[PDB]
Amino acid sequence: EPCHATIAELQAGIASGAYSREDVVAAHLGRTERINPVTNSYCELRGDQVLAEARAADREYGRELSGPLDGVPMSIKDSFAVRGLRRTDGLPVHADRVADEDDEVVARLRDAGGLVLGHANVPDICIRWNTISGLYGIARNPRDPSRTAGGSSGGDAANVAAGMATVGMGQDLGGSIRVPASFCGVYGLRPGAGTVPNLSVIPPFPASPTLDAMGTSGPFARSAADLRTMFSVIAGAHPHDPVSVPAPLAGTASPRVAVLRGETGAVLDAEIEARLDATVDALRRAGFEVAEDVVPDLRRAPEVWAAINGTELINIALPEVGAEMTGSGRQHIEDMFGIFDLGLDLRAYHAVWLERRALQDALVRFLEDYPIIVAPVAGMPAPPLDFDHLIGREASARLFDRMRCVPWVNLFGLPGLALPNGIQLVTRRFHEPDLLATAEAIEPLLPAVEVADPV
Amino acid sequence: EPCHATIAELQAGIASGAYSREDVVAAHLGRTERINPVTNSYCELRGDQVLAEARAADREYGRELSGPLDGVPMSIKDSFAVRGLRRTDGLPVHADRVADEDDEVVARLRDAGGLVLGHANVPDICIRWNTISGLYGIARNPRDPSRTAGGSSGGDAANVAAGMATVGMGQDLGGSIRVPASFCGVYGLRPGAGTVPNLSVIPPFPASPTLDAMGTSGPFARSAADLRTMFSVIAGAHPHDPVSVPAPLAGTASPRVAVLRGETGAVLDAEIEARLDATVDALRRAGFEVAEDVVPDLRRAPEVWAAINGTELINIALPEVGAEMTGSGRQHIEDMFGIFDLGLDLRAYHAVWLERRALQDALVRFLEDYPIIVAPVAGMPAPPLDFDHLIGREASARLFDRMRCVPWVNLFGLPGLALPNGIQLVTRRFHEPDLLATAEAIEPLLPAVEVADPVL
Amino acid sequence: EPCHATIAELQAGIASGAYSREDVVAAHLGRTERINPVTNSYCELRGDQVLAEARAADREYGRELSGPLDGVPMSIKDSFAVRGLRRTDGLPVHADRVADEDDEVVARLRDAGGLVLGHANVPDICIRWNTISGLYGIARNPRDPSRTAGGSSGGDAANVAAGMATVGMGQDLGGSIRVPASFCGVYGLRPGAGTVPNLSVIPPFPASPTLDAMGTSGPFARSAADLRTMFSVIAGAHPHDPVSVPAPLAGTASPRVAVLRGETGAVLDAEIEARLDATVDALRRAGFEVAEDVVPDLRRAPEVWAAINGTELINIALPEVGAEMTGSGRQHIEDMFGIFDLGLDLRAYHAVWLERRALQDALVRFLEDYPIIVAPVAGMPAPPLDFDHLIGREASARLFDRMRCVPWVNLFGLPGLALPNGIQLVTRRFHEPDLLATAEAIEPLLPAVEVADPVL
Amino acid sequence: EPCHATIAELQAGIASGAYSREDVVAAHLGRTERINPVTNSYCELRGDQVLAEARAADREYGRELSGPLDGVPMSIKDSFAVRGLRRTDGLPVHADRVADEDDEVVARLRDAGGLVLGHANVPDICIRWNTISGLYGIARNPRDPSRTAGGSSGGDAANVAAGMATVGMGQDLGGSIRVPASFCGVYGLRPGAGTVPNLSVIPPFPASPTLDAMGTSGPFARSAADLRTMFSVIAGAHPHDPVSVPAPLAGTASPRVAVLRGETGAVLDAEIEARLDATVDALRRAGFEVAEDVVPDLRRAPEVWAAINGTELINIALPEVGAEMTGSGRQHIEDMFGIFDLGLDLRAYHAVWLERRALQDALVRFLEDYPIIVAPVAGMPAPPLDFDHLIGREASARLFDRMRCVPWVNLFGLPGLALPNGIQLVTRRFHEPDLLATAEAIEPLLPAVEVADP
Repeated sequence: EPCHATIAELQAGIASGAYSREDVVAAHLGRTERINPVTNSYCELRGDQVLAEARAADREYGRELSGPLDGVPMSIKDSFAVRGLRRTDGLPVHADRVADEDDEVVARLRDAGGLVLGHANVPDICIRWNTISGLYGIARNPRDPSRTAGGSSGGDAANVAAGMATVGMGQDLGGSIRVPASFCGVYGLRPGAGTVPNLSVIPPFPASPTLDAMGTSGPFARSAADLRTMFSVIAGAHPHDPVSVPAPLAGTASPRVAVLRGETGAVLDAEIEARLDATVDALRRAGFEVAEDVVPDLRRAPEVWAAINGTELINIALPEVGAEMTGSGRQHIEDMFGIFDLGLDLRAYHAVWLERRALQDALVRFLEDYPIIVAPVAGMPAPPLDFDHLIGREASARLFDRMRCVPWVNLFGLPGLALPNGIQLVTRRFHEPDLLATAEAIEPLLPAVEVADPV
Repeated sequence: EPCHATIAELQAGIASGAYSREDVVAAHLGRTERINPVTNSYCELRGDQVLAEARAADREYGRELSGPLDGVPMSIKDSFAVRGLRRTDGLPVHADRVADEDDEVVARLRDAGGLVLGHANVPDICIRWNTISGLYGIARNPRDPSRTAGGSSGGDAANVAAGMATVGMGQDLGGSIRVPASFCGVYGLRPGAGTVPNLSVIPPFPASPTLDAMGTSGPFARSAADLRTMFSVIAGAHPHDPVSVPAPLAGTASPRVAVLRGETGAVLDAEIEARLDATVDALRRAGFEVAEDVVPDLRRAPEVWAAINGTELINIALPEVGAEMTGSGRQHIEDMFGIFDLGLDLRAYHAVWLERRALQDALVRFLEDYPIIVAPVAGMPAPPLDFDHLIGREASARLFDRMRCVPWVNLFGLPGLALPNGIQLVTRRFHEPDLLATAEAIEPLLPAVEVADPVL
Repeated sequence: EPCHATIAELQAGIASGAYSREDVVAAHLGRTERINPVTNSYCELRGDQVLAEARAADREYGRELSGPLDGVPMSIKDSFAVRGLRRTDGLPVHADRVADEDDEVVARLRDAGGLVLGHANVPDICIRWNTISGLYGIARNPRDPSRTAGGSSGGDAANVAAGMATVGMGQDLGGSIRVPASFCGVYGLRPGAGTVPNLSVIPPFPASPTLDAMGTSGPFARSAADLRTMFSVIAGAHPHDPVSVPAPLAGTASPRVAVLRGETGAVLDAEIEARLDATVDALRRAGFEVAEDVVPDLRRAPEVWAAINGTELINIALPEVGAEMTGSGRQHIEDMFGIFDLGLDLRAYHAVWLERRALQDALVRFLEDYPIIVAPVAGMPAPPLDFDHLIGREASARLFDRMRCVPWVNLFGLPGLALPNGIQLVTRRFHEPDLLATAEAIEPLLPAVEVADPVL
Repeated sequence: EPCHATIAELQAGIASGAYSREDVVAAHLGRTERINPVTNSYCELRGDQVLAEARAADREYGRELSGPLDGVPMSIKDSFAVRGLRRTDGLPVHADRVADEDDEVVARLRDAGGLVLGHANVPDICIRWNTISGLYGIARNPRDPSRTAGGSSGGDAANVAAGMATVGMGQDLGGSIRVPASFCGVYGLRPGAGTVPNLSVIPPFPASPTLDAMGTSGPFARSAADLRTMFSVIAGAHPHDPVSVPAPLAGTASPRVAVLRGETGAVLDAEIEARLDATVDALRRAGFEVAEDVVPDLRRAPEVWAAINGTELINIALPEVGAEMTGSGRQHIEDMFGIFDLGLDLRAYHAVWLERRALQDALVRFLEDYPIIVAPVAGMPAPPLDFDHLIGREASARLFDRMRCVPWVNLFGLPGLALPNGIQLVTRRFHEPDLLATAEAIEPLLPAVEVADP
């Protein structure tokens, strides 16, 4: 069916009169009546409204294809404002926070053919690795509903995984896109800093300089060419976003490759060690000069990130948001990031911030000779829903130890492409195409993605 | 005469055979010997070295030109590592700290035929608007040695203004290129963020997010054309500079201009206001749309720049190298930046950065309608030498208010081109070109730039 | 030379037999001949007559001097009736309006031996800070004819500064003595209310209750003693002036000085503030106690003055004399005073007068603590001749802000002595003697007054 | 008999052991108990407080005299502030407005040994020629209580006339101390502009320029001698009053006198004109050059005064305090001052102010040739209490014209000494000593002042 079809695929059907947009959405909406009570991936769905857009587009254009995403149903995170939906951020206090405007990224997609089905579920403050929300509920991995969907953007990945949407939209401050990706088996792109505009009406978090360097907005999809498509739509610099850069995207024709096992001090299972090792061969098969043992030690990088973020979460964020937050996540943050809390003294914040530049200054010189880095995302296969429910410290720390390959990409404002095998690809800033290109080469060689069935 | 000549006039006569690179280098080294006793603008001079470089390159390329800056003597701030020149930072402790390698920028310039005449004087921590070092002393204005040369890059500007260098190189965290240039009556360009890379062998400052966001390296010149030649060379991106962005330099067709006066809360001298009016008129005659009373309220902007930088300086930097710096310099920082000092509580430092973004958002939106802002730099002619000497907090606030059109360009990582009249054109990032274009267009209509000899 | 001499030196010369009174007059008229073509500071000259008068005196009194002001050539503002000289008010309409009788102040000065060289150029309604008349044209600063001579009494100031008169006489409703003196680099004393009588035969004003409060007549000079001598003659009360009070003049012992900077909202240039700092330091050296950050908040006082004067100019005066005044002058009033125009509703105007008494009752209380206020007159050195030429409302507002230290002295009926540096001393009513003494003390320690020749 | 005693008489008795300050105060206080129900002159009293003060002085100095006002009971108008005594202004709204401080005048008086017996009733904004307040009600003449004790400072006149106070203080914007004085048959001095400071803790009227120009504070007494004593204490400049001028008070050797009958356009009864004539003859008997038909035409003067004051009252004042005022007094102002109201055009208000200067310039010149002016105050003996009660415009115009002799003195900021006869002596500013001296010379010749007992 369409729900299991690529963007171009479902587009060709519309073209050939096979299926109308009205069909494509409605089919998706019906599947969502069936599957979503299980996954809990969508929180607010605009079925009546979206169907109107399906009809009208079907009317005016018909077999005509409007934009690259004409007739493409999409899953939009709660964090990206959509008109007629709510920027709840998972909090009961913000239930009637109706959105009057669409963030530029959203507007960008709808301009190319939106068919935005509904708002995907997120954690309480979008700062968790499990999509557990006080308001909506708990996202359940369609693969194994006992397991976790993902961190922040998990709802989106659930909607893409469970065929309830062709593509989805997420953000990656702290692996908040690449992690949920690996867990749902979907494709996930965190764009680099400067490629995608972030212009939020009602915004999650403030516009700290940390999310300006470490946080980005990215797509979810079940094909590499789906990903490339959604990227090309949202990509582009906007004057109103100062973090947006008027810089052309780039690509190296001869990308030498490198693998990062333990340079971030992570504790990875032989499951994902094998998946990584698998991905490596595919590359060299596709004429990629992959190398090992050549990556400089970035053991501190996750920690630097942990400290910067953690410090602000505890000292600045929580003393307001802890009131309406889930005590699950409150205690998660306290337990997880409480170690690296640099305290209220700024001399320490400055200190850790300067080490970042130390590491980074090194990383950028490396990527000149090793532009692409294959590496483990989760370091853990999809954990249970209870993985972080009121777990103790040491326990909280041990998780961080495993998920230690996720954050370094955020810290250094690097583009991180998550393959469905739960391995990622990371490159130089503005070289985001290089990842999409190389991920098109491993798409054939590696296992193909299939829609999930909570049947 | 070489010392009074543009980069073009030099390259012409080198090719015509009427002068040589050696003759140029020697002419300058002569004048340096006369004027530099007064100005104290040059701290270290690699005479013999550069002289032989000209004879070498005189021999190799002869009447042909190596590239853009062939036969162009240059003044380079002490903050830029040049091979064999000390990186003093103004401090006597670093008097025998020599630089093994050229800085990226220095290489680029030298590669284009640039002959480094010598190092230029700087303030003690490169954090002052008056170039007074405990190692090399005070640098004086060639135009009036009674007045200040400016800070921090006040040596280079004085050098350029006094025909001791055709061009110069500086940095601009505060008004650290534009102010000296304005005071010394020369051109100066603060690039925006990303356009010019900083790869320092021995760093002037920590790679703070402050420096990343608010600090750039730029040229000094006597001609708008010579500015661009220098911006041309130094511009470009290096992968090893993370801040350096690989974006094409941009230009706008018939850009609108917005006159800014008090929208930052600045106290302007009538003269500097008169020059603003004169520049607005020349723009209008040069066929620009210039509007007044359009700029939003950016009065917190200079303030937020003072809080970020002031908190850091007082609490972080000064406790470190505070004992090795001039007492005048230490007190300045304490006097001026004391009121803005947010304290050690991180929660307040975070807040002001958030206020930056509120302001930045506003301005970036406005700059789409009015892409270029014409603004005063210092709002006062070069003050006397004692202008920042143990003045006290109250007086320090008053000076701050006079310099409130300088800090906002840095806070929003924007390019600023300082005309020799002390008037600045400011535009959006990566649009550095259309400041060079506007400054060239207005150049014939505004007063001319001439070299100054204090001794004669 | 007589033209550079003080009263004492002139009088001494006359007594010693070094020179005659006719010698002194003739010299001045000689200089006038050369310089007045440039300055345009004397509108009508009584040269033949004055020489007869000085000849006569030489006959009667010879080497014996029978006046404090005997042998002293004097410039007089057109606003003051001199017999046989026209009371034009700068207007062409009143060009043939001749005076039968001398005003009280004129008579007093003449009876003290003073010799009137001639009348001095004035603005059109005597209501401008630039001396531009439709009848007589513009008066230019002798020190730089590219610059304005000053407001209302710019002629008199210009004459005294160029040695075309030893002494001059003017009036001050705005800054109309102090502004000219500061601009022209001479001494000027605005007497407080009641000390000097106003008996005008052909009045330039209508004896508004405002002129009664805020307008006084006073001397120009090149020395503090010369200011003293002049004040001594004109001072004293007349029955026929109701605003005149029969009160003794007074002088406190070891008076205290408070420094006024931005307490009125003035936008001060860096040189004026520097000069302020100089006058403070001179005072402190001469044993005066000077305090800073002590003056109450008088920011509304300039604006209350503007409202009262502006409401009346625009709604009462300008309608009667609108077509006869220059357009430049008319538009200056409309542009600047248009902001503070309260319209014709009496209820508004009444209130603004009550706001005065509120501010006044604070100042009078503070003056008991700190009797003398040192403050800038104008925030700027003499502006260009075009400073008020059709500048528009926005620029006129900016200018008003620069001159916010001049109008408050008038609003409160207070004496103000303008030093040649453009720094003023202000005191309590009837304490003019304290100003004269304080000025004399700092006179040696501040730059000296010299006469000026634009021609040579 | 202290209640009928001059400052010097009771200064003798204290110092003779004849009485004590306490006796005098208690005496005055006692008499007050009886007479005050008739007069309704005193609104607030401070008997415990003042007696305490008298005792203290008795114990301190005893037969020694502290100051020129030691042992003198005094009535202070509500407009002036006494500590603890309330500043009602006749308005009930301010019935619980208590003063933490005394006004400088009161301070000076008290510091001279004076004993403030209490505050005196006043009209609703001190802007009426009959002393009727919303709080304390109507005030009645001690001589004939069918007739008013007019003016703003009507109580203080009553109190001094009635024996309930040796001395009193009032304020004169219109004839507001001279009129009472004349109606209640006692001396009343209106100082000229600059002589006596007006420093008010809670102000009666705005600090308007018109108050500065035409408003002064002055004493009531039954002796020309006690007037001088008073004025000598309250007189003198204060830095905190910008209107007070540090000018020495002046006197003339031989002053010429000019009689002002109808030059202000006044309508004068035969009684008042004969008193003028009597005063004129007394002056001549005292050796004064007195001249007639000399005074210039000051018929616009009373008119200009009403224009300025009136235009303000209606447009500025009344709208502010309208509802809290007695509808009698509200209407009085509208009735009388309505004709003179120039409206809200400043150009008109500006015009009459210029006119004042012209007139003023003329009078100041005249006052050189003829320093003193002898004139009527009211030109009507003490009217019935109903004179200003809803009488309407046309009738109010008639009243105005009778009093046309009183307001001009204020317009030109001139001193006016009202003799007990209802005749006044006006002179130049700062020449208040000349008035006091002429008064003292005429006192023997003209009729004597006796204390009234309703």
